[PDB]
Amino acid sequence: LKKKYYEEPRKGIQAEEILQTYLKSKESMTDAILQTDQTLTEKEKEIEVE
Amino acid sequence: KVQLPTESLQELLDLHRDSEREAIEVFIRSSFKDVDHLFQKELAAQLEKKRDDFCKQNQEASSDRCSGLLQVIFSPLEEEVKAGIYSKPGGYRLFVQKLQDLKKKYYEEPRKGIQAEEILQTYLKSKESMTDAILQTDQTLTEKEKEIEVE
Repeated sequence: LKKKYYEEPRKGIQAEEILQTYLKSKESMTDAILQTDQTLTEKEKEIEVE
Repeated sequence: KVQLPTESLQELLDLHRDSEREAIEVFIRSSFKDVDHLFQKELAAQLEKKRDDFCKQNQEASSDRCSGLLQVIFSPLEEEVKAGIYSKPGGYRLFVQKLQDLKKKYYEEPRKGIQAEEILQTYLKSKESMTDAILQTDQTLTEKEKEIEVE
């Protein structure tokens, strides 16, 4: 989706700054998905070990 | 008389109206034979343009101050999420309680100005995905603990 955003024309001078501000706003969502993945992966590993 | 951000739009408008009236009185005392009131219309247009500038600058100053304040107040909570403090059974409930306590703290802070609610709502909406990720992690861990206890 970042690659798709780069391909779009007529973004103007704030293209990078707005994208970086947006990506930074989604770091918490990324981290929450990571914690959920790790917790589920550990639970699957325990289920397989059991 | 104007110090930004102003708490209400109304206080800023009243200060503008008083200063505008005094400026019109200064003009009336130093003008004569204003054909078609052309100079008076020019003055009114200049005063309207200044009203719009100062209202915009107040919106910006209020937004920036509130955005910085939310970063200060909720920066520990964001770091606590990154460190996985809420990644445990019942951790979502603790995150929601801490989020409510920090909103209460943000409300107590003075000199937020007219964008206080709008900036806070925009910030809270940006953290819904983080809230949901913590909830999914809590549910998954709580189910795993329940299976471990059942086993």
